[PDB]
Amino acid sequence: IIKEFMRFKVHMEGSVNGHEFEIEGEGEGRPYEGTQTAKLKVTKGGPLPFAWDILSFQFSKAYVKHPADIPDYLKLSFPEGFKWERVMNFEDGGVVTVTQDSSLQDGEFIYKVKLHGTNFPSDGPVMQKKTMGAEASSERMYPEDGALKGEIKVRLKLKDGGHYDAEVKTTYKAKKPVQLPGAYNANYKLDITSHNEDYTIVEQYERCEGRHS
Repeated sequence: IIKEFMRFKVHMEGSVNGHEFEIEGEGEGRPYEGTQTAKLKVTKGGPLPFAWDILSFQFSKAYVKHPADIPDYLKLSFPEGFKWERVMNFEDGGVVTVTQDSSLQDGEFIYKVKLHGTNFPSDGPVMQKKTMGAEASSERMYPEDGALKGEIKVRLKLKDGGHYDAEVKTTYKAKKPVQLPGAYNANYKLDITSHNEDYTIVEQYERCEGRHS
């Protein structure tokens, strides 16, 4: 059962342009309201020599507000949970892939994330830490191959004005047969609410809701 108030624990193992790191975090939210907050700590390989923003999106689709007529496929997947795999193709050739496992243990969501980032130019906004958060985006959700798929055009803001984009494609798959919905949009807004100087401690907030096309 997905309660009104839920905590989660996350562990990420990653590598960006060869730089290895581990992140440990915890968060909380209101799964039926579509709101959540997380506190992330770089536990290995800190400080990171790249933009935190490429990581921010990988830290929770069980906290998406759904209208009653759209089956909440990823909430229904629990206690077993679900798995997701993502590819983010950046406009300057940088590529990120993420594999994730979500489960429910002792009344809390447990997230296990693996991330690879490569081919970011040495002089690009990611490696030069020139990003300044993300614009609100809309993910186009649609069923296919017995899984839920999502497509997003992510727009990262640049510190001196201007944008830095990526094409994001994700597959979300429940660990048991649970009701897949028809096509729809999930509107996101993700904010970095606070960080220390070298981004080794970061707090994020997110609000997401599913809407009919």
